[PDB]
Formats: sequence, C-alpha cells, structure tokens
Amino acid sequence: KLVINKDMRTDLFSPPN
Amino acid sequence: DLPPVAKAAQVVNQTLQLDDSYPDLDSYCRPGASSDYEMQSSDSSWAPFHVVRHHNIPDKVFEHLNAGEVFTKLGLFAEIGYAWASIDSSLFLWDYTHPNPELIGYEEATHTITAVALVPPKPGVFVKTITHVLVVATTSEIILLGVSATPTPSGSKSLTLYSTRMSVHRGGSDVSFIVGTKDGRIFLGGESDTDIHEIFYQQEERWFSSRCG
Amino acid sequence: EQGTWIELENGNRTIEIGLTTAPFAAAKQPLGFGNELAVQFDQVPGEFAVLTNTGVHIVRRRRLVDIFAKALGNCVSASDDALEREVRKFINQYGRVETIAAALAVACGQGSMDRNTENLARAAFIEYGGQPRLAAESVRLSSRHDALALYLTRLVRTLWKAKVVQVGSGSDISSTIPTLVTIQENVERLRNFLEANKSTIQGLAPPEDIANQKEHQALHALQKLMESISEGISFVLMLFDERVSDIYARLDAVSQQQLKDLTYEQLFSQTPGKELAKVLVKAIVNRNIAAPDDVVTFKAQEQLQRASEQAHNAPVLRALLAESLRLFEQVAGSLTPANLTTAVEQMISLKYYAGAIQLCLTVAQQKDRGNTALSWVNDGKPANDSRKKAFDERKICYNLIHQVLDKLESDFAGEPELVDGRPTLAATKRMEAY
Amino acid sequence: DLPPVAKAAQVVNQTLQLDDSYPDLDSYCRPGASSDYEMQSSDSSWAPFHVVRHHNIPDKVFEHLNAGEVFTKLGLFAEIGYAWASIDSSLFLWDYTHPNPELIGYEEATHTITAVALVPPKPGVFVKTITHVLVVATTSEIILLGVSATPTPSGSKSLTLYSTRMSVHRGGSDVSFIVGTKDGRIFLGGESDTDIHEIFYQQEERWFSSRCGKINHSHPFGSRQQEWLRGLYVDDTRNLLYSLSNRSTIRTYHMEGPEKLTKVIEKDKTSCLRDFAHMADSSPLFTDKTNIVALSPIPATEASKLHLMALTDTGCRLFLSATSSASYTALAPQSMQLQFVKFPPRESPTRIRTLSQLDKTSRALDPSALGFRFSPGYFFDVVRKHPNQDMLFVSAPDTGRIKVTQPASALKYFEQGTWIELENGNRTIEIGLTTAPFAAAKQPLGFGNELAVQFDQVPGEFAVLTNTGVHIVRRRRLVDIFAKALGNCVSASDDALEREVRKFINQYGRVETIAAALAVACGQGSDLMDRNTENLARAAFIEYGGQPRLASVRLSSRHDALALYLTRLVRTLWKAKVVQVDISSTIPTSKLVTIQENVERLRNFLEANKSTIQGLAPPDIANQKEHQALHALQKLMESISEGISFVLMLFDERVSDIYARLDAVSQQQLKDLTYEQLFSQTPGKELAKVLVKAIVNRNIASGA
Amino acid sequence: ELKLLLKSSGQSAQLLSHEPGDPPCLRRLNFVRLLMLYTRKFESTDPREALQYFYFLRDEKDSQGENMFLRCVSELVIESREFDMILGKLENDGSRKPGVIDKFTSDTKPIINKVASVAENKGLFEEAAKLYDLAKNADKVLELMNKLLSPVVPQISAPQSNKERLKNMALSIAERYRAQGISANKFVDSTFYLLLDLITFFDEYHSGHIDRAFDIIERLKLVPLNQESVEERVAAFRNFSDEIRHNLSEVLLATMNILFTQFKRDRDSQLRSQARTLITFAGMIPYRTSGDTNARLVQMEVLMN
Amino acid sequence: LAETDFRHAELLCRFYTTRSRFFEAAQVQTNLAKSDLNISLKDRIILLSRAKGNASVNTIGISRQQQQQLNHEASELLEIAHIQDDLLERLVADPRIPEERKAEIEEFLDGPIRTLTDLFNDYADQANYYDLCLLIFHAADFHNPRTILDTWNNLINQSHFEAEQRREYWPIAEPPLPYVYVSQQIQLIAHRTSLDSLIFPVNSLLPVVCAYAINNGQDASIGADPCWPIQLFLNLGVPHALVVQVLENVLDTQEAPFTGRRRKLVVQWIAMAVDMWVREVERRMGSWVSELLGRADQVLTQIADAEEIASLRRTVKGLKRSVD
Amino acid sequence: RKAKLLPMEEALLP
Repeated sequence: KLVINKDMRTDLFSPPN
Repeated sequence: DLPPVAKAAQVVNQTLQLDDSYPDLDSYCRPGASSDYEMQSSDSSWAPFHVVRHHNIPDKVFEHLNAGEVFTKLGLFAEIGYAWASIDSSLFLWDYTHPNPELIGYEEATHTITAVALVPPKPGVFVKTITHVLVVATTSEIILLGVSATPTPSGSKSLTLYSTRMSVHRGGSDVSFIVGTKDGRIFLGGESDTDIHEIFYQQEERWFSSRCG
Repeated sequence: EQGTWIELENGNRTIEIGLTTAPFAAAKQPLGFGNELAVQFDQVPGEFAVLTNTGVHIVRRRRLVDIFAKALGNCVSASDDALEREVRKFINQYGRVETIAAALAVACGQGSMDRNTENLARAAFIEYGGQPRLAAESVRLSSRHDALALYLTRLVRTLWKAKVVQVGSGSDISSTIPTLVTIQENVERLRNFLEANKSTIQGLAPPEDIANQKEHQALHALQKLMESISEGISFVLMLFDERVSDIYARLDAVSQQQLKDLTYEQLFSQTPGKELAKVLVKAIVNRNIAAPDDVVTFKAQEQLQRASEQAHNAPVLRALLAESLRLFEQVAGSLTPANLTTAVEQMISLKYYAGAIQLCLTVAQQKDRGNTALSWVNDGKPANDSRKKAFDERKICYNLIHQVLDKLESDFAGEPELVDGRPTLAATKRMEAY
Repeated sequence: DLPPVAKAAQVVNQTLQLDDSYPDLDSYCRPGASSDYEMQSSDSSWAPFHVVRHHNIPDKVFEHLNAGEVFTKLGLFAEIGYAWASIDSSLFLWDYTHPNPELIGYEEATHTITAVALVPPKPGVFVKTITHVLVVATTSEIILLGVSATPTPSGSKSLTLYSTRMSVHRGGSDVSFIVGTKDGRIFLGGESDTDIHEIFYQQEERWFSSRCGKINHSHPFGSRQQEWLRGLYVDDTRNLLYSLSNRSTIRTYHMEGPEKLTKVIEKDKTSCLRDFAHMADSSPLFTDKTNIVALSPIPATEASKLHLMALTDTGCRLFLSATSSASYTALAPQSMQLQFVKFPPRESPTRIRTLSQLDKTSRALDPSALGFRFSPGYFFDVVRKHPNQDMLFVSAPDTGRIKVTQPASALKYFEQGTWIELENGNRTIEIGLTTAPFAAAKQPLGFGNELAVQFDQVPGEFAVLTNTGVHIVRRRRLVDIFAKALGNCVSASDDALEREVRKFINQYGRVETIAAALAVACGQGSDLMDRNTENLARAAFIEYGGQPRLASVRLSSRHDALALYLTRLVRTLWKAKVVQVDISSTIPTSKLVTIQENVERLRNFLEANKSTIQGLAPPDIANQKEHQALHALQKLMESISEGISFVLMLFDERVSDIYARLDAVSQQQLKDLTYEQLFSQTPGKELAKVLVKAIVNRNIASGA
Repeated sequence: ELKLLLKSSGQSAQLLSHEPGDPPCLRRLNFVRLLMLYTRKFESTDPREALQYFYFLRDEKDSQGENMFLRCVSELVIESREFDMILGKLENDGSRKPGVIDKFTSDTKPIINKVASVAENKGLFEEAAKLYDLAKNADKVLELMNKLLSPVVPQISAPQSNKERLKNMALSIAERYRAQGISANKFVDSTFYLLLDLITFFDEYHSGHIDRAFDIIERLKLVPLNQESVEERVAAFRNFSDEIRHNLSEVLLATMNILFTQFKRDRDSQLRSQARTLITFAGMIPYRTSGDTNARLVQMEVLMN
Repeated sequence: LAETDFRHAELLCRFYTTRSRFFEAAQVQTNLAKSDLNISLKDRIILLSRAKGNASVNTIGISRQQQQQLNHEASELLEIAHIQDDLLERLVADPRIPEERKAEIEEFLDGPIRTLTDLFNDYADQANYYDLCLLIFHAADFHNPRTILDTWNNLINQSHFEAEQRREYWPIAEPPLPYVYVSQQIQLIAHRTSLDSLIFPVNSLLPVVCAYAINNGQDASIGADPCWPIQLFLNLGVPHALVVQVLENVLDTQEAPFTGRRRKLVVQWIAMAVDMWVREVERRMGSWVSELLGRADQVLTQIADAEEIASLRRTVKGLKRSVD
Repeated sequence: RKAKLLPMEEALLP
C-alpha cells in the first residue's frame, strides 16, 4: 500500500522547530 | 607511435623494476647503530601486529601434566599447526586449530624424553605419503618416527605416526636441541657440552653398516 | 621500525614462537626482498603461533591496506577535514602514490560498516589523487595514475614475466588454476570500480590541456591492459579445460616452440602472443568439428567433422553436409586458403563434389565483387598492378575445383553410367557436379 | 556579465579536466605490493565480466583435426573475428562469428606448419586494399600471403588471400612465435634457441637482392647453453620488443631504426628474485623454483615507468619498470627492475555462494598456465588446478574506487574480480581482444578512466579460444551493473532500492551513481522490464540526487551528475576542430549523429520530468543558483544540438566550394574553430551566421 | 558414377516412374530409395559396409537441407548404437580414436551433435554427455552433468552405486576440462564445479570426517556462518542454479548436524553463533522442504544450549 | 519472558528450532520484528531473514497455506526493512542533509519498520534517491508505467553524471567510464527486483538504455563495447527472444535517436543479440527473425566505415543462414 | 575448397 503525497511533507533539508 | 596496451605494459615493466629495487638489508643496516622506532599502542589502528585468536591447551593433557613425576615439556610444530607435550617417557601431539582435539600419543619410550622435533625426511628413504620425520630424544635413545601430515580435509593436517625400526643409543651427551635441513640432515646438541652430533639413516640393511647411525 | 607491546593476560609464560604461514619473500635476491608492499595481495599476511603454558595465541602481521582501512573506519562518524588529517599521516610516511594506491585497494574490497569505509577510501582516491602537470614535450601524470599502475602491477606480478606453460613432453601450467582465478577476480574488481565511477574519477571521462589529455590517454591505456589481462587469463583457463597436449602433439615446431617460451606479458600486450592465441583457439575449434563470422566458421567445421564421423545415413550425412555448406557460404569472403582447402578435401572424401565446387565459386565471387580480376585479365595482366591479389584469391578456388573434378573421375573410374537401364548414383553425381 | 551557455561551458571544461585527472598506473602501483580484491559471483549483477555467447568449432575442422598424422594447432585472429587451424602442412581459416562458416583452405605448403600470424603490411608495398599480411611458418620456410579483410553487411570481415612470391628458407631454428609491429616489421622466434630473426620484404626485384630476406639479429657465437623462447611481445609506443625464455629470462630489444634491433636489457629470474627480496614483503609464492609463464607489455600511453607485467605460475603479477641511463641521445632503456607485485586473490570458485593485511600466500591461482593483460588492466588467468578443466579468473581495476580515493597517497590497485567456469574438456588456447584497444586519454593521467568513455566506445569484448569453440567475454560498465541491479529491485520495497543504491554510493560516490541512474533513465544499457528499470532509474535520480546548500554555493549531486553525463557525451567533440583543410570534417558524420541523439534523449528526459525533478521548475539563494545552473546546462544542450545540426548541414553542401569563395579572415576563423567555440562563444555564432548566409548563396547557384 | 543414370528429383516417388515434364519414352529411377532398401538388410549388424554404400548419396540432399550421407549416418548410429566403432571412442584419458566415418568427412561436429541431440531428447543423459563430450561441446556436457549430479549430491556414495559411476565420470571430465583449459559459460560451469565440491562435502560427511567436511563447506561460502555474511549470501541464492537450490535442504541439515556433533565433543559460543546464522539464513530463503528443515534446524540449536 | 525481553524470545525461538517446530519459531521471529520493543532495525532484518527461512520448509502438523501465509508476510517486511536500512544508511551519509535533521531521522528509522508511504515521501523522493524509489515501487507493487519509466530516466542521468564527474576528476583509483557505473546501478536493481515486469519493463527500458548509449555517446569513441546495452540485458537474464523482439521494433519505427546513419549501430545490436541466440540454441525464433535480418540488410545498403559496413553485411547474411 | 589466390600483380603496386 503506497500513497504519494507531494503536498504536505517535512523539509528534509531544514532543521526542526 | 605505440599502441595503448603496449604503452601500459611499459609502465608495468618499469613499476615491476621499482618494487624489485626495494633496499636490501645490508644497505639500511650499514656499519654503525640505530634506535629508530615509531611505537604504536596495541589497540591502535596503526598497530604493526595484533592478536587474532587463542587456543586453550586441551584439558586431557593438563591432567597428564600434573600426573608428571620428574619432567614435563611443551613445544610447537607451527608449520603444520600442531603442538606437543612430553610427560616423562610419554609424548602427546594435538592440533591446536581444532576445538575438541584428539590426542595422538606415543608412549613406547622407556626413558624420559628430553627433546622432540619435526624434520623433513631424507629423499628416497620412505614412501611419498610421509611428509615429515619425528625425532624423539630420550635420556637413553634417539628415536625416529614416520609422519604423514596430509590435509584431510577442512582445518589442520590429519596426522599419523609410523614406526621405522630406527633408533640410536643416546651416548653420554644430553640432547636438548634438534634441528633439520632441507635435505633431511638431522643435527643434535645439548647441555652436556658443545659437541654437535648428526644422525644418518638408510633404506637398506647392510652387513657392515646399520640402517641408523 | 614500527613496534608495539602485546600483553597476553598475565600468569602465563611464553615458551616458543613459530611461523604458521609460508616464509616471506618478495624477491629472489636481496634487492626487492623485503618489499611487503609489493606482496600484500599475493601472500597471506604472516601469522605467528605464540605458545604459552595456557595456550597458543595467534599473532598476525597487519599490512598497509589493513591499517588504512581501519583508520578510515575511525573517520566515518568523524568530521570532514578529519579525513584530510588522517590521510596526511599516511602521506608523510608512505608517500602520496603508496597512500592513494592503498585507498584504491580498500575501495576494491581489500582490507582486513564496511561500505562506509569503502566509500571513504573511494573519496580519498578522488580528492587527494592530485593532477597531471607538465615539467621542464613532457608531462608528469597524477599520483592517481601512478597509484592505479601500482595496484594493477602488484596483482599480476607473480605471472607477468612467467612462462604460461611447462613442457616435459606435453603437460603442465606454470601458475596454478586457482590462483589465476583469484588474480582474474581481483583485476575484474578493479575494472568494475573504474566503470562504476567513470563520471567522478578525473581523467576517465573525456577532457593545461596537453596535461589532462595525456593523463586521459595513459588511463585509457591502463584500462585496455586490464581487459586484455582478463581475456588472456580467461583464455589460458580455457586451454587447460580442453585436451591440451593433444593439441600440442599435433602442432608445428614453431607453433610448439612459440608456446614453449610464451610469457603472460607477451600474451597480454604483444602481437606474436595474440597471433598464437588465435592459432590455438583455431586448433580446438577445428577439432570439435573434426564475431558471427568467426563463430559460424567454427560451427561449419564442426558440422563437417561430424559428417565424416558417420556410418553414412543419407538423412544425417546429407543434413550435416548441406548445413556445413550453408554455413561456409555465409562466411565465404572471410575464409582463408587453409580452411577452404581442408573443407573441400573433407567434402570430396564424402562424395560431396557439387557442394565442394559450389563453395569454391562462392568464395571466389565474395573475395572480389568488383571483378577486379576480370578487368586485370582483360587488360593483359600488367605486372606491378594490385589486382593480381584479387586474381590470386580466385585462382586458389579454381585450382581446388580442378581437384574436385579430378577426384570425381578417379573415384568413379570403371563405374558404369547406367545400370539395368536407369542412371547409377555415380553418374548422377557426375551430372550434378558438372 | 557571463551568459548561460558560457557559464555551462565553464562547467564542461572543468569536468573534462576532472575526468582527465584519473590516476595513472604508476600512481596506484607504487613500489610495494597489494592484494586488494572485491570478488563477485559470475552470476551476480556486479560481475565485472560475463560470457555473452559461444561459437563451436566447425565439424569439418574436427574431421581434419582427427585426421592429423603428426601435428595440429589452433589460433585466433581476434582483430578480424577469424580463427585458424593447422593440420600438418595444411591451414584452414574461418569466421567464427558466422553461424555456418565456410573454410578458407590453404594447402600449398610442403612441410609441417609450426606458426601462423596476422600482421600489418609494410607501407608503400601493397595495394591499399591489402589490410594485413598472413605469415605462415613451416619446418622448411616462412611464407607471406597478402590479406584483404574488408567488412561485410553482416558485421564480419570478408577474407581473400593473395600470393606474393615472397618467401625465405627457415634454417636451423624453429619458428613458434611471430609478431608484427605497427609498421609491418615481422619478428620470429622459437623453441630451438633464444635468437630473434626478422623478415624483410620489398616490392621491387633486384639483381643483387631478392624480394624477401631474413636475418638473425642475435649474432650468436661461441659457447651457448640450452635455452629457448616461450613468447615474443611488441610495444610500438616505445619501439621495444620483449622475449620470454624457458628459464624465465626477460630480454628487451630496442628498434633504433627501421632495420635495426639491439638488445638493451637482459634480466634473469635471479635478478627478479633479488629485487623481490629487497621489497618489504617477500613471499613463498615467488622462489627460484617459480616459473614466469607470460609477459604483457604496458604502453607508454598508459604508464611512464611500468613497462611490463610478468605472470608467475603461482599467479603473481610482477610489474617491472625500465629506465634509460640518460635523458637524450626513441631513447632505449638500459635497466629493468621489479617494482610492484599484485598477489593473487584468496576466494576460490564455488557452486554455492560462500560468505586488511597484505595477503601474500594465496594459492587460488596456482597453477597459472596462461595469462593476458589488456589496457587499462583487464586480466585473464587460466588456472589449471585439475588436468581436465580450466578455470578462468578475470579481473579489472576498480575504476570507481580508484577515481574517488583521496588523497593520492592512499591509492592502491583495487580490483573487481570473478571466476568464469569452462565446461569439462575445455582447454583454453588463446585469448584476444575483438574490439578497438581501450584508451580514455592520450597520456597516463586520464588513460584508465572507464567511466568517462562508457558512451563513446563499446565495452571491451574478448574471444576465448578453446579446443571446442570460441567464447565471447564482455566487460561490464557501471551503467550495465546499475541497470542490472535495478532490474532485480523491480519487485521489492522502497527500501530495497535505497539499499542497493547505497552499495553504489559507497563504491563510486554519489555523483557517479546518480549519473549512472540518469544514463539508465535515458536508455543507456538498453542496447542489451526495461520500462520499469528506466522508471526505477528515474526514481533514483530524483529521490537520492541531494540538494543545493550554502558552504558561493554547493550545487546538488543531481546537478553535477547532469554536467558529468553531458560532458562525457561530447568529450570527443568539445576541444576538437570542426574541420580539417579539400576541406573535410574532423569528426565523422555518423559519430555526430549518435552524439546528437544522446543529447536530445537527455533533453527529452528533462522535459518529460520538468514537474517532478527538483530545480527544473522555478522556485532560497541555494535553490536559486541551482535553478540557474540547471537552466544554463539545458541552454547548452540545445545549443549543442543546433551546433551539430549546423555542421551536418554544412557538409551536406559542397564546403570546399564555399570555402573557396571566402575571405581570408573567415577562412582562418573557420580553420581553428572548435566545437566549444561553436557551442558557447559569440564568434562561433557570428561565424555560423556568416556560413549560413554563404551556403544559401551557393545553393541558389546549384538552384536545386 | 558414369552420369548415365536418370535419377528421380523427388524422393517421394515410386522406384520407377516417368517425370511429368519429360518425354514418355524415358523412365527415371528413384536412386535414393534404391540404396535405402538394399542397405536396411545389412545395416543392422554390418555397419562398416553400409557406410560404403551411403557415400554415393553424398551428392544429394533432402527437403530439409540435410546432407543425405550425413543423415544416413545419423539414423544408422541411432539404430545400431555402435558409437565406438562408427564415431570413434573418446577414452577417459583425453584421446579420440577416429571412427569409420572419419574416413569420409573430417567435419564430424554436426552428426555427433545430431546423435547426441536425439539421445538427449530420449532422457539418455549419461550417453548424451559421452557423445557431446566426444565432440568437445562442453556447453551441453556440463549442462547434462549438472542434471545427473544434483539428484545424487546428498546420496551415499557406495561401491558400484549410481553415485560412484556418475561422480567418477564427472571427475574424469573435470581433469580433462582443466588440463585442456575447456569451460562452458560461467553459469553452467560454475554450477558444475560447485556440485563436485558438494559431492565431496557429503562424501566426507557420510564418512564421519566431520572436521574435514566442515572445512569444505566453509570455503564454498554458500551457507553463511557469521551474521554479517547473511545479507550477501541470501542475495546470491536468488541467482544460483536450481540444481543447487534443490540440495540446499540437505546442505543446511548436514552442516547443522556437523556443528551439532562437534558441540557434544569460547568454542561453545562460536558454534552457538554459527548455529544461529544457519537458522536466519534458512528463515529468509524459500526452498525445498523448508518446513521440516527449518524445524529440525531450530531443534538442533536448542539442544546445544 | 519473550514478551518484554528480546534476548529471552531468542531462546524460545531456539527451543522450537531444535525440536523442528520451524513454523512456530518464524511465528515468533515475525511477531517480534513487528513488535513495539526496543530492537534495532538491523536485528529486525535478521529476525525476518530467519523467519523467512524457518517458514520456507515444511514443519510437521502445520498446513502448507499457513506456512506460506507467514513466509509471504515475513518476506514482504524484509524487503521493506532492507529499503529502510539502505535508505537510512544513505541519508546519514548525505552531505546535503543538516546534522540536526540526521539525528531526527535516525531515531525515527532505526527501530520499527515504517510504511513505504512514509519511506517514500518524507525521505526517498525528496533526496532524489531514484534507485531506492524504484525498489519501493517494486516492494509496493506500484502500477504505473510512466512514473516507473520517468524514474528510470532520472536514475540513468544522475548515474551518468556521478561517473563523468569522477572521470573528469581522475578520486583514489581510476574510476569507471559512465556506462559502467550506469550498468552497475541497473544490475543492482535487477538482482534486487528479481526482474519484475512492472518496474523493469524491457519493452521500454531497453530502448531507453540504448537511447542513452547514443545521446550520451557511450560507444567505441571511449573504448566501450558498442553492444554494451545488449550485453547488459542478456547477461541479466532477459530472454533472447524478447531482446530481438524489441530491437525489431526499434529498427522499423526509426524514432530518434535511432535515425539516419545511427541505425548502423542498431543492426550491430541485432547481430550481437541474434548471434548470441543461435549460439545459445546450438549449445542446447521463426520467420520473423529471418524477415528482420534481411530487412536489417537493406539498412546497411541504404546507409552505404566503408569496410565496417561491408564486414557487417557478411555477419548478418551469416545469421540468416543459421536460422533458416 | 582451396582458397583462390589472386595474383601478385594486383597485390603490390605500382
């Protein structure tokens, strides 16, 4: 079961908080 | 001028000549002295050597060692991966690479064993399946045994002993050191004096000589 | 010297120390003898059994590649300019070329996560390999190139100058079968690493200029040697996979004596070595018969050889013959006089006269489709002209046709053209041929 | 200040120099030794070589071979796809690529054939259509035959033979080895002695000199002990000739002139052993009992110092340097030294898949019977542990690891290796190269860069002749391995690809790996499921391409991969002149077409994924320069395609006619116009605008 | 042989006939059939003489293209089964004593494959191997030799058994294929020498030479013994010949039973660790009798602890 | 004790496997990898790898269906866990990623096995890890011919770039030519995919690789085997009968880059493929192959390297005989 | 079939 969702992710190249 | 694989073969030839021009011992140990060291911690990634494994002495010889009355001795046959222990007039070999080794014993000796060594055989004396000769020196005799260390089949060389009917009187001079040459010559020495003895042995029985001298 | 202290846990006394592996030797004379670096892929590292009263401890010599790999292992989690620091230690001791050669080796799986280490070694090989420059035309290649030549050389050093075979009367191979496989696997690993990084290795992809260009040329040359080394080894393994001395016994003397003093270097990088390889493969092909052009020619010889090995089954014999001819014709233009002659002779022996003739004509027409021969004869055959060659290659086919017809009238000398009324089989072959 | 195409051209120029800085052989085979291997199973996708097809010996050759009375022999003409078999005094050639070849028979010879070879012709002697000379040595004479090996529509040379009247009596010395130089010089040796002979021939007949002669270059005399040759080896790049003797003595000869041959080095096994003893690592694999079974010259294009590889029967590769006493008067060397040793691998071949010090004791290649090396280091070793079955060890340099290794002092001779099994009864006879000699550059630095030439020249292929047939072995490139590996990930998870990709990154680095994915995505390797593999390659290019970052910016690995791939597609063009003045084109038109197609397929790939690939669509300073950099590369691509189309248009007309009706300055500008200038510099554009304005003028005169 | 006999083009016609496009006053003889009848009489126990008559058909072919003489030799060998006499016996020493057909044509590669081809199609692998090996066609020899070995890999090699009679021929083909440097493609070839090693692994295992047998399996790197090698060994199993995957069940059990025996005789930790390795490998591999095997493997590991 | 102690669940699994209750062990090993217990990902890879083995062989008493029902579940997870592991390994070593985020990733990935959706979006696709994106499509039975092919194109290009940058730099050892590294990245998928038709469609991928071999000039110019795209797919296990079926489709359509005099290379591929096909039949196809080789000859005359073509025509006409 | 050997006249120039 795979579902691509380019819309809302988490910037892999920016730190958190 | 020259094709590709030919130019490369030239570099290879030159490179070969470079490696074969690595300095000889005489030229960096010239007359004089040196104290040049770079020391490395045992656990360092730069350590020139390190311990890789240890093999405990099997318990069945620890029992025999404490059963000793007068004399015991240990030794190594590193080239075939065997060790040995003598207890008085008894001898025991075992493969130290093996985890639960069988003891190969030789207890025919009548007197205390003082030296044992593993030596190449003399050519044209024994059948080809004999890889080595086992020299066993007691306080009374020097005994020769045939040995086959053929590689059955997985770790160390399976080992079998063969009698030879070759023995010489030990004489007055103790034997503590036995060495052998490429061609099977056997030399002896010890702690009674500086004399060097040699053991000859032959195939034939002759009326005027003996098989073993 | 490099030294260290080893403590075997207390209370045990050392008794003896003995060599468990084969005695070390990098060369056969004092010069080159002690070069551990040259043999770190040929020889097992020295192992030593240390006998104490509690047991036997095993001590192993560590090579350059072993030290380099473990050191890199300490740089995985560590920084970026920490690698540069660790590499410089190696450079200040072993030299730039030796250092980069070690990185190459570790990148190729040599050495004592292992993937991170190999990737780190690869990174060092790239970032620290230097570059080509011109001196004071003449160019000084990069340390990256020298490193590659150094690593490749050490993989093949045992066999490079060695004779390929040993002869007592028809027998042996100099270098053992299992070692040739490992040498091959090692070289193919190297080649693979180069392709798998064609993009990022500077000098591999196409290109001040003269420097980078001759760098590119030298690296290309090295890579052609590798595949040649791989082919060469693959060829020798094939030799001793077939019946070898059977070939040798049925050879010339120049062919027998060229094989005698054939070195691996010659096989790898010299024409006489390639030529002899061709001779040898050719022999084993025309014996199982006894490039789609060079492949077909072999199968054709195999078909024709099997035909002659028959009990004469019109179906099987005719099939083999018919197919043999079919194949030969497809490679007519490439057939050599030696292969054509043998083929025709074999067909003649099996009463395949027409077929033999048809092959000769076909070969003649294919070695000259411009009819340079027809014009050379129509011009009076002017000496010094270069159509003669074209005419000669047809004359060899025409002569062979004479032999066929000659052998035909000979084979059927005394045979009647008619028996009981209708034609015999000997008569029909005469008509079919003519 | 600097426009897009000029910015992208700067990246190309710097990328070209990076590929041409690939380490030279001397640099990673420095004095010392190595045992670095990564072994691969032959059935693995990571195998460096693999068998692609086999060609049986024709049955008619088997009939003749088993009809042999005294002597038979097989050999290879791999350069033209032919094999040969000699039976007593008869010779038979055939095209082994053909499925049902016809046998070219030659039976004029009167005595037993002992050697056969195919060499280049002497220039200015034969008609241009004669491509080779066939040398046939018997126990009584040597015979020269003209050869014309013209290619056919099928892809296999058509071979026709010509008589020459050129022959000489052999003499007392056996001939078993024949080698030819680039210039057509023919050298002979054999199993009677160590003497080297040369055959001369000329077109004109003279009253004082025959058309064909023979001389002994060794000039022997006095007392001579028994010793003969095992092989002869030529290196045209150094004008050298090497012989190997049965006592493992290596002799080097220098061709100081078109008719001279001078012995300049003689190095016996004792000398090699003395060098070996002076090395840090000595080994029981090389002793006075060891035999050298083969040599392989290393050309000057590949390495400056290392001249020669020597293979021992224990599987050790000995790499020897050679050096001249001086620097000026070709210059002949006078010394040869064993410098570097590559010791054998340890892994033996197995039916079932089995699971850092210098290894100098492995017996895996013992005994080595035959050995071959081809630039840039492809190594084939015939290991004959059992007397019925040969095992083939094949290895290549680990080009990917060598290219990434840093610093230069960490360079080692890393290799990828594999074992190819031949069936019971297959005895290997000879191995020869079937494709053009490998060369990624014209000098040692850059020479061995397999990665750079993945798309400019086909992978190397090698014909392995056995007593039963010819096996074709092909070198596998990174893109071949990457495509095959991805083909196994088609039926697996998102994490299955990431795992396989990490293997490639750890060996080749991220840029080279992503460049391989881009290439596979563009159809490279498909000349060999395929839509899914290309879609997986696309997924790898997107997901693992990285991103741009502040350190002046560091562009993503996705960008560097695109620049690397594009550069390698045009590396043969960039710095080359467009024309050669009767004016013609430097680059053949057929090559310009394939390059253009490759560039266009790359462009088509970027357009079809403008929405999914990061940086193509417009987007903070990092992603900005990422977009600008990628945009500049795409503008260079279209400019490259336009430039190539312009050159093709130009030579479709009559350029010499246009060149005549032209001013001097514009003739000179066209004389030294490079493809780089045409693609990325205004003067190329301005000149292009002049040429189009001139071709149409001429087109109107023809008025088609 | 005097170009006077009028042969019938079609081989499907009667013995005597008049071609449709010929004058009625002449007749034609189906010469091919004529000889075919005469031969069948003495072709069964007098092959040599039959070939002499088949030669006259060398100049003719059939509708399928085969050379009539070659086809007649194929049919005569398939029926008579006279291989040594007609084709030349290839001894187990590397010699090829020529046969009676060698006299008529030197290209004997096709028919030896023709005869080898049918005998292969009739499940006579042990013969097809000898025949293919006679023509030095290692691609087929090793292929068939892979099929004949896999069933017998774990079996007990006993005097005159089918294992000895096949192992001993395989080894006689391994030597002659190494001494002559012959080999098929690495897939067929790798599997062939791999089985030979396994056959040695069980011959040592069934003899009680546990130490020696353990060493062999370790070299092959077929079964992982340290947890680190599991990933790569598992991937290799995917592309190894099914003649190998078939015998994986017996290999794991023998290897386990090997460690099992050595345990009853630190070292204990090492065997325990290796025991685990075999299980995880077998757990990730779908293979023959994985049910009974995976269970037995786990039980033997429990008794160790 | 297995419920809260990993190293005790170890014995229970050993207890069952010495008794030969193999299914019951894989039943625990699988149920343990799916657990909420503090177990590293690389251990869960061992668990599922042992579970896959213990559930591959029959065990007395347990059905064949329940045996495969567990083997299939364990195999699926192992494929995913391998992706997740190879993903984390690459993300951590990725210079493009901040050291602050890498710790946030490692805690999330280095433990239980996440969904392919999580692995694809928040990680694999962002980093442009095209090779691992394909493995996810395969492991997810992802049905979409285009995106699969688009990802293959990006994977080939990014691979070509990394190899050309390396060759330009040479970088410790001589790096490989571009097509070699591209070939490696396909083999890595091919073995790992097990050659599923969905993510490895030769119908489309082989033209792409052959196109890349032209548009990026990976040919004889750089010393490469011109038929390296064919050699790649054949040796990977693709059927000969299919490769020739594709090259047939390429030679007729003449869609770029397979146009003009570049079709000379298409015939060379067809010769190599068919030649390797007859050599693989004679070691052990119909009219349509003969129709092609003859039609391939028109191309060589239509193109009439004057000697290369001439020699090639005689290699084609040789194969036409070998088939008829 | 014995290979047709075309003449020297064509072979060598001029």
